[PDB]
Amino acid sequence: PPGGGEQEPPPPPAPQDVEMKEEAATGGGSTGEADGKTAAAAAEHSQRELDTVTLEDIKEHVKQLEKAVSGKEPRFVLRALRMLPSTSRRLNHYVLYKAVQGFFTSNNATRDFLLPFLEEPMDTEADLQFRPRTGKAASTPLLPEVEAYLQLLVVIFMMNSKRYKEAQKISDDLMQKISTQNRRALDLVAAKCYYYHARVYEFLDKLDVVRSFLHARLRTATLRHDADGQATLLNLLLRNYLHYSLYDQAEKLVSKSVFPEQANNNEWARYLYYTGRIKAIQLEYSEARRTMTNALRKAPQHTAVGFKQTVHKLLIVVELLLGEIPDRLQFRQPSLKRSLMPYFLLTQAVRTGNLAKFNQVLDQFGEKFQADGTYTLIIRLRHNVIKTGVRMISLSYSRISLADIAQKLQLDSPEDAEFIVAKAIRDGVIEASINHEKGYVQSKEMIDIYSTREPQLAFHQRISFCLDIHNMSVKAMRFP
Amino acid sequence: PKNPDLRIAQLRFLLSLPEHRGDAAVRDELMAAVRDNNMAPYYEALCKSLDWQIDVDLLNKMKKANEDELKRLDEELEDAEKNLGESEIRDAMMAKAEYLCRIGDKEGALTAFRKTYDKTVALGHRLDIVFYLLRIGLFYMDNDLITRNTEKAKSLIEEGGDWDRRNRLKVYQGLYCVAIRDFKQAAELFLDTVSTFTSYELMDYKTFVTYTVYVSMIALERPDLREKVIKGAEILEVLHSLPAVRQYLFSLYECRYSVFFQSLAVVEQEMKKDWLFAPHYRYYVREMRIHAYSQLLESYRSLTLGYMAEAFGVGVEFIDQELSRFIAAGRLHCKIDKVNEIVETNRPDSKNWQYQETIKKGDLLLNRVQKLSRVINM
Amino acid sequence: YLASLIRSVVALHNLINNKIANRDAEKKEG
Amino acid sequence: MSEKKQPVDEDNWDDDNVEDDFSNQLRAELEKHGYKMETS
Amino acid sequence: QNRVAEFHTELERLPAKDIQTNVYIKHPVSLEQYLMEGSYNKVFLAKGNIPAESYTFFIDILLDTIRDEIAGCIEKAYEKILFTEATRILFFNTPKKMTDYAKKRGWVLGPNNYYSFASQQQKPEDTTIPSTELAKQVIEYARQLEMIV
Amino acid sequence: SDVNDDVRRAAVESLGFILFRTPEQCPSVVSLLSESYNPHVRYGAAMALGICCAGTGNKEAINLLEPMTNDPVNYVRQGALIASALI
Amino acid sequence: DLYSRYKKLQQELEFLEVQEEYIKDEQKNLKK
Repeated sequence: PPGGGEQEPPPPPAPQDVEMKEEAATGGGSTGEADGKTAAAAAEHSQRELDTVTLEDIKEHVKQLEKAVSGKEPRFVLRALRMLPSTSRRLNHYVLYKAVQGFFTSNNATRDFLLPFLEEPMDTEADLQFRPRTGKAASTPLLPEVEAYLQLLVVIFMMNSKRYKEAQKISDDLMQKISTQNRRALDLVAAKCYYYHARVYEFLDKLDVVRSFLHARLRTATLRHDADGQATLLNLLLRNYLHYSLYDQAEKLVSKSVFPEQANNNEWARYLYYTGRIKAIQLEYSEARRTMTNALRKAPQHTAVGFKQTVHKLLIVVELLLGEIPDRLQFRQPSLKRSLMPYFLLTQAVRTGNLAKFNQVLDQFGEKFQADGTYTLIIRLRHNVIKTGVRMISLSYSRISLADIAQKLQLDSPEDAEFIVAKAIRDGVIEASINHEKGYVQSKEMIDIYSTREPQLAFHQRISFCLDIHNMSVKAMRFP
Repeated sequence: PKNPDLRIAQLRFLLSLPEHRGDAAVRDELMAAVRDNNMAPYYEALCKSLDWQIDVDLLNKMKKANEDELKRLDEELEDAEKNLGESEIRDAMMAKAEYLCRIGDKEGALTAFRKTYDKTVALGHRLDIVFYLLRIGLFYMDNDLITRNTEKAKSLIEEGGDWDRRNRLKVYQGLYCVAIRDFKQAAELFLDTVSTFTSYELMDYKTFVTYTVYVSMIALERPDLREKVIKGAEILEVLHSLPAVRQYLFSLYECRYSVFFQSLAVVEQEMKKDWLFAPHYRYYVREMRIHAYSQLLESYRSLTLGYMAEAFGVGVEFIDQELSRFIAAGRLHCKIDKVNEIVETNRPDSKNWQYQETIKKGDLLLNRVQKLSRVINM
Repeated sequence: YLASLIRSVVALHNLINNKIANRDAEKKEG
Repeated sequence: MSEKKQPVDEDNWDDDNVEDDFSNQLRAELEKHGYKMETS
Repeated sequence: QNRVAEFHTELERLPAKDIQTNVYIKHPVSLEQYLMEGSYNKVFLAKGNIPAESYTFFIDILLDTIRDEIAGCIEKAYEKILFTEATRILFFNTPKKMTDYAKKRGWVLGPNNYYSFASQQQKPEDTTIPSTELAKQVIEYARQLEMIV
Repeated sequence: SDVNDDVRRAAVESLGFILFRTPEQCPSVVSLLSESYNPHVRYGAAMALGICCAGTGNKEAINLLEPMTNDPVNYVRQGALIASALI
Repeated sequence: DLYSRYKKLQQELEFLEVQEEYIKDEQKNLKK
């Protein structure tokens, strides 16, 4: 009380007011945009949703006593908002419920009274007119309730708040959907609630009911219109299958599902990581590494997000598999710098033909290699080491004997030296030929590029692609 | 007061980082420790070499009586005599500043520099203050304040001067040779070497000759390199003074690879006795090794290693594994053959190399324009 | 191949200047 | 902006190349020159 | 079945049952490791090593799916080899198996010499097939340097 | 497409004879044709706006014809004054 | 009012598909 009690009056009063005016003016701005000019493509629905991800999760984490988050439910318990005097009667109440809470105390939450703070706010003459207002005011208690992590009759209060909000979501898409279109708001609320519906299960069990409900919501979607609804519901259906053992259900999912080319640079980073993980495991490597690259160079405007740490983590693993030497010292950035020691030590022994060190690196860091999720190297790196040595010789030399390469690769068998290079040419490691007479392994023809149409094939991929950059940039720029 | 200080930091570096080299570095620096009133910057030299020795309290009361005499001198100057700007007050303040550099730590010196820098309205005094930061910034290898005062000199001071700046042309290349920037910028500004008298502003002239000649072979291969290192006059005399360096250039120019093999090893054992050779011991060798191979593999497309057994040096299998490490490095565009003993090169014809230069600079720009194109459009 | 490079930077710059002028007239009209 | 993941957190001029440290075999060039000559 | 894509996508449901124990699963992933390294000899020395049964119908399809690739790898621009090359590339000391390649395919044993048929064609001369399709590629550029009009 | 100015007038003057039943399209198509480069297409757009909307207070046609009477070409001012008199 | 709006959304669609056509056509002849 002498030390921290003086710092108790300054935190409530001004952030209680300035946050409430922002969400009410935007909530009033969402109202006028819902009432007229529903073309809200560049409107404040996005930036307010960009606020609700960032600010409300890093500013407040508890229910904010002296009536800041706990006081919004007795503030919003008495709302009708139907007729123009009835709204102005409620507009009289908006000033009065803030003035009493701003002066004095009104109604306190003691972490148990969530049932009077969720039914009577849904009740007491509420309507269907202000649907994002009812959508946000039901989703705003979802953040501090999970973030408290107290676990004393809290899961069923989460479970009731989900099933209520999911019942409110069905009543919007089916009943009176004329010019409301809250899908830009209701998608991320569906994403954030399922994260909590998974993690709270993941404290205790699995999740199967969350996905059978997710197949139904995707079934009743996908027929109307695809505007980031089908995009975000796809990855939630795909992240769980990648979380468990099965890959076949994800494989048939990624097979036939066309895309709306509209996900606002937030799902494109995520999805191109998942399908790059899928094409890695069914051994389609060249298409995998380029779309693993495409997600990484998409949005580098993140500070230790973990995702940029993870898509970078798999990208150096797969470029070892193609023998395409992922950058031997460029991947120490100030962002990660610590998730490279199990991998800079890995690519060291992969580069040389050493195995006793490579077995030492693998056995020492095997606990790390299982935890992160890339323990699919155990079968795929013994192939890489034995093909790295024959690739280095075929790149350096031009005409080597089979006895000379068999002693160079510490193999001690000049009878399967023909077998290694036969598998090298069959797998496409190097283009060469073996003369089965006395051990002639010759290289290719004299390299001529500029005289056999090869600059045309590279340039034709460039012309048609960069005019497509132009045609996409023309059909985005003009607005009223 | 800051003149015999480039040798001290050599002797501090020579004793500290190698442990085998500890015979003579303790013998003469301990003479420089008891001299010079070196009483703040020696505890890193004292704890890491010897245990302790009692000469400490004697010089501390001498430097305290010297400080308190200089404490009472300039306060009596400012309280009795009234002049501002650049006056008897000013050169007494830099006499305190040159006391804190030679004797004291850097922390008293840096706060006296910033104090007297706003007590200046001329430019030559401000030029000398930035001379003082840049001289102590090289003494204590600070890569932090050199990012400021070099810009503050070139943009706010070095516009009224007239050839009073060649010294910090030599200081910036000294920071460039020690950081990494020893490719083409170091050899460019080391081309003009017209300074013979050595002073506060200049280092040892003999070591400046060795530094300007080790770098003048990496920037330019032979676009008339012989005009600027052989047809010179002031550089030709001082390399005529030294037998090894004059042997080192002639071995590279007349392509005596058997003794250029030896002359590179004599330089490299000499490289350990330096105070800035850290990105040199592992990078200057392999660059000069791959430069000797590259001009040797010119003018020959059917070269044999049976001729390499006597022309370049000796040995057979060492050159084979040496060339194999560099072909697999990505460099030295040539092929090697074992059972025919023909090192057949495949150097491009100034088209296929130029074809690579469009496709490497092209997609590097293309990945830049898409990453630009996705940050925008929400 | 320059026409692929240059003309893509032309219309991209015209996209940036419109998307700056769009959102700034939008954020200051209300 | 979390993406539902986890964070865990010359030599220093932000330099290197592909090898730069791969060779460490005897790496002094006084011996490697000297051993080559005496085997002749 | 020669399903290398399906082989690895099944190996996720076993957490630590591949290395520590469970030789029934360890034996194929040791075998697949042998096919990727390139040691044909290690494949057939372990062919007489099974935990429970003889794996008879599994090794015979494995015997089938290798030799046709070995026959597929030797049917190249090669003209003739002696019996000792089929002693190394192929296997046993004159069984009925070399009759099977002689009755189905060629490889006719004559005067201790096999004869594998081989030829090559020649085509650098056709500028004509990059004449028509290049003319399509140049016009579809100039079609698209305009037409958003 | 055509180059004679008379047929370009009689093309754009024919908008009123075909769209007089719905007055909600004639300001949508004249307003971008009444700012052409030649006076003839600006002329015939002005008469089409008057003969489409006969006697309705539009305030949009009157908005469009307000710069039409402020033009340096004499006869395109004439067609603005008649169309203002018709509306 | 569920059928009278439905034809009006078609006529606003069909006019706008014409109104996007000739302005796109005019831009060719205006370059000439």
